[PDB]
Amino acid sequence: GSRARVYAEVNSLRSREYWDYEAHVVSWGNQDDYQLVRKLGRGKYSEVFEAINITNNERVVVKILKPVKKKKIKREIKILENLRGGTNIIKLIDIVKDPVSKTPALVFEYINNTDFKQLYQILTDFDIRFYMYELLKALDYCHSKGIMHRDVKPHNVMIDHQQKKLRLIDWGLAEFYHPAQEYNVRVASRYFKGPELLVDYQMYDYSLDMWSLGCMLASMIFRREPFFHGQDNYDQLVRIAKVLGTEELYGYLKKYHIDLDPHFNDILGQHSRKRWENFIHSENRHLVSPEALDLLDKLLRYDHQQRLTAKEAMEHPYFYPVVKEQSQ
Ligand SMILES: O=C(O)c1ccc2c(c1)nc(Nc1cccc(Cl)c1)c1ccncc12
Repeated sequence: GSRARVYAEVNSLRSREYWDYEAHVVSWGNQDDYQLVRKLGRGKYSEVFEAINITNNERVVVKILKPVKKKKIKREIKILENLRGGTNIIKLIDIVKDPVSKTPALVFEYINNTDFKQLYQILTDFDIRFYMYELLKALDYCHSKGIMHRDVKPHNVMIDHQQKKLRLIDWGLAEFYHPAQEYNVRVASRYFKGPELLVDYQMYDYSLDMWSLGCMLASMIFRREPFFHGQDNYDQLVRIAKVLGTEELYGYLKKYHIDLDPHFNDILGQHSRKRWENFIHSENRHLVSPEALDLLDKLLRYDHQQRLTAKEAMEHPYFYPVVKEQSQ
């Protein structure tokens, strides 16, 4: 069966308490330190507020977890503990609960985010390299800690374009990687789902995050956001196959012995692999380079095992201007 090319054994080489999140004992702060100011949004199992820490006047974010899916809550809490101090990972400030109802909430640092719909249309070539490099730092960190994020997408990549600060947020779908474990494919947003998820291949790994990152890179350099805009999960794979090719898809399925849902037979058609240069036009030309296209081609590949790791991506020549500037 398939295995990650990197960090495959990191969890088995650590103490069981590192990854056995169900056994984790939470340390609780003081709920009354935090005053809710404004609702930011709502997820399926949580709601997020801007708040003020009344002890230091500082703005924070409070994520109230409800439904209280107790196992999912300990998983997110333990993953955040394991990732503490990691580069560009959202900082968890506190964990509190209502003393009477016991409903728990997470408290995070506040990032003055620029909405990606507006931001992605005005980034320069250097900006794209810079922010992608910062995102890769967070992914290399979490993968090296034995954790897959599983929900990489613009909404979960918060960018303060004034201070040039990036944070990878929302670790509620993240999971520990264990070799040969079969994982639920109902993760990630439709537009960022790797082909392994779309064909119901459960033995995936950290490389799922690199497909999602490649999707973001494509949307930034080409200015089509989202880059692969399927109408549903079936159409999502069709949109991918029109670019990467159908014979190439079948070769990937054959390599990993993946069964293809027969509903695909009537919708996939026959499509050659396309050159990434086909997406260049006058409005995005200044953002595209041989280096960008080479990197993108090494990320948006069917074969999850052949995609660049986060570390390998950071070493790519596309990031040399960032590396050279982070040393001047
Ligand atoms: O879940 C986390 O880890 C998490 C952690 C931090 C933030 C967050 C979610 N969501 C934010 N905003 C937001 C905007 C729209 C909808 C929703 Cl649900 C949330 C936000 C804003 C500013 N600073 C930090 C955060």
